[PDB]
Amino acid sequence: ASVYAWNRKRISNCVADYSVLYNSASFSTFKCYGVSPTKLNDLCFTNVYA
Amino acid sequence: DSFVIRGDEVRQIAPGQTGKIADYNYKLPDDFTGCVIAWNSNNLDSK
Repeated sequence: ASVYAWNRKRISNCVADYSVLYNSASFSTFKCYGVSPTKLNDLCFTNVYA
Repeated sequence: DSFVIRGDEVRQIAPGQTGKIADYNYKLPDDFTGCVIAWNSNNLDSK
């Protein structure tokens, strides 16, 4: 989306793999706050919003 | 200690870092006492 009206997807009822995301080193940054990108795989959520 | 990597991965060369280098094959201890010194070598190490 254009940032004036950014898109948002709710993610729910599923099994994630943040290691696969963190391994996509084409990502120029993966800066995190309140969590470390490794530990995401041990940890889980009511919802994730992208 | 000395070696070559992709420049994107220089961030992994520090105490307590993680990823495909720092997990497997060049872990630095959390109380490391020293300096990490790095530079682009595309003029030498690309073909």
